[PDB]
Amino acid sequence: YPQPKVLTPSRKDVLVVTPWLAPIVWEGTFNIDILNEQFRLQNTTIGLTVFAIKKYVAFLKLFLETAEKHFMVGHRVHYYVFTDQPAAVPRVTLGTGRQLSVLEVSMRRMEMISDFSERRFLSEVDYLVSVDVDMEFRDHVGVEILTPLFGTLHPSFYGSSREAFTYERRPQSQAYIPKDEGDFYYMGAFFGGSVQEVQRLTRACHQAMMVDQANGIEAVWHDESHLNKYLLRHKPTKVLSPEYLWDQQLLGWPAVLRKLRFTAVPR
Amino acid sequence: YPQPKVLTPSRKDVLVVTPWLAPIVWEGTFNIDILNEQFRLQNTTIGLTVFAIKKYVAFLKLFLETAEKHFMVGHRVHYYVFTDQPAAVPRVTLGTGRQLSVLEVSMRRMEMISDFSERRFLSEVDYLVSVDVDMEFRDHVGVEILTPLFGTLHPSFYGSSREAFTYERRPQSQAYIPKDEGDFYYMGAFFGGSVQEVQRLTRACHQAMMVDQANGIEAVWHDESHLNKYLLRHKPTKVLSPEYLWDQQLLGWPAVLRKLRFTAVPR
Ligand SMILES: CCCCCCO[C@@H]1O[C@H](CO)[C@H](O)[C@H](O)[C@H]1O[C@@H]1O[C@@H](C)[C@@H](O)[C@@H](O)[C@@H]1O
Ligand SMILES: CCCCCCO[C@@H]1O[C@H](CO)[C@H](O)[C@H](O)[C@H]1O[C@@H]1O[C@@H](C)[C@@H](O)[C@@H](O)[C@@H]1O
Ligand SMILES: O=c1ccn([C@@H]2O[C@H](COP(=O)(O)OP(=O)(O)O)[C@@H](O)[C@H]2O)c(=O)[nH]1
Ligand SMILES: O=c1ccn([C@@H]2O[C@H](COP(=O)(O)OP(=O)(O)O)[C@@H](O)[C@H]2O)c(=O)[nH]1
Repeated sequence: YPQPKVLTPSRKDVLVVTPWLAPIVWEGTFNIDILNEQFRLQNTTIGLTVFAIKKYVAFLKLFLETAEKHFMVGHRVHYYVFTDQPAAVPRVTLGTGRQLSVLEVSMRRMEMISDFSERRFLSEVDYLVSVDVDMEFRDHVGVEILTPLFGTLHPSFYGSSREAFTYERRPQSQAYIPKDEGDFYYMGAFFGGSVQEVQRLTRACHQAMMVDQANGIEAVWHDESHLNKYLLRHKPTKVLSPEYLWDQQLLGWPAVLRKLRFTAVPR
Repeated sequence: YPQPKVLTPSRKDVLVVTPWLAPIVWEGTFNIDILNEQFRLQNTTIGLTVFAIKKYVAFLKLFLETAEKHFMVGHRVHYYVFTDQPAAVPRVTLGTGRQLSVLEVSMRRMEMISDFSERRFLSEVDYLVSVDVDMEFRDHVGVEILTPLFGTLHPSFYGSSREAFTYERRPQSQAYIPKDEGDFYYMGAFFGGSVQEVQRLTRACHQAMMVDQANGIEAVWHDESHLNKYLLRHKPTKVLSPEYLWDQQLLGWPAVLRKLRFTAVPR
């Protein structure tokens, strides 16, 4: 219960709020005890979707074991594993209040989250988070991320000028973003929000991808390109810092990262 | 459309986000163009309530003329003037999309906002803001403040330690806050939020004041004491800086204030 200090920035090295007043989530900006209590009072349930198709099933065991140690501990969690191999899903032991469902299955993540968010998820979960499976948790990822809509700063681009962002640059594409436009480059590997905002986003990105396909065009970075266009027009109500999406082998451990929470393991 | 810069704090002198990740609103933290568009897309209507009882009617003309120049310009605004003298309300000319209603009338602000927020306001307005009438606008006060629930940092106390906060300290009072507790000292002269959150707050503070009265007790700073207790337990989703509530004669123009927006003129 340290008293917040009005005259001392929570960080002096990084931007902790966007120009539309969305928090940018970094270590030092939040008190987890306050936040945990706010979300427990609502009995919050968090859905986490992950796709593990073909060879990617090999990633699930470490993904699930580390999510058990770091993800939303103390809160209700429902993992949704989309896989082409139901029997290759490992039996990881889960903490109390946590469950896993197997859902048997470029355009494909968006469409499938969109279909299932309109069935099951509504309904089962208050927030939906969508990540890649070839990842491991190494530190706390909790209710600090939760908000109607969020994206995550891509670890390769957070220091970049917008012209260097690998947005879709061809105006023939639904994901087109002009050269003088763009707040941030968001990574496709970590986004989420309330179920409603997630249904809206994945529905938009899936509808935009079909339009692009009917026109014989594929956005340069696929659903990530559409994600960026969607979050340009519908601004996230929190942005995660790259603590939440890192590759240490590629990028090290710079000084602005006080924690590496969710990292790549060596669409 | 300057690109937000990830590696440069929007401010280096002040805290721009609370530990529960609510934005603290200061000049330099927001782009008004982005925000104006977000709220216009929803056709947002802002209610502003002010009490002008007895001698305080003399404050209304400057209050209204300066609100016309600075308050929510470009958005729909409904002023609600609670007064004991209907005919002493000056006929200030209003910009398009803006209207004023006269409502003829310690415990009294909370109860009356609570009654009218449940009738008229619902209904008429998306957000309700409640200020004192002995004030003038001098600079921009816009949709940057709008959020489910906000309070404002009291200009006298934002540099203070919590023990020096003039919270109600007697445990016999509903407004009691213990010595080791407290985030901020909020001023009673500027609070608001969505109509629903305002109905909840004013209903809580009014019910708590009756309880205190039935027990022969009056909180040290009256409804302000209850406001602080309410915002301790139900944390605002934005905090306004003291740009939004200043007294220049008393306190000058310190360096951390880049704008004085809404000020005292020389319950
Ligand atoms: C060693 C290869 C370096 C590639 C770094 C840039 O990351 C890629 O960026 C594009 C958009 O410009 C996509 O976002 C793509 O998925 C990113 O690659 C993945 O992320 C990086 C950080 C690293 O883990 C790569 O091995 C991933 O394939
Ligand atoms: C010259 C008198 C100085 C009083 C400053 C402290 O302000 C008062 O603080 C209490 C709580 O401790 C109440 O919030 C009270 O309404 C405040 O006074 C008003 O605000 C100040 C900034 C100044 O404008 C006073 O003249 C007002 O009466
Ligand atoms: O054959 C595949 C290709 C992709 N994916 C899923 O989609 C993600 C994105 O691709 P990778 O992770 O293939 O991309 P980068 O994240 O671009 O390396 C993977 O993590 C998996 O979750 C999968 O399950 N099987
Ligand atoms: O006789 C009164 C006393 C108070 N008020 C209203 O309640 C506010 C709070 O009191 P003052 O402004 O009297 O207090 P500080 O804000 O404590 O000087 C005033 O601005 C008016 O809006 C009023 O209208 N008539």
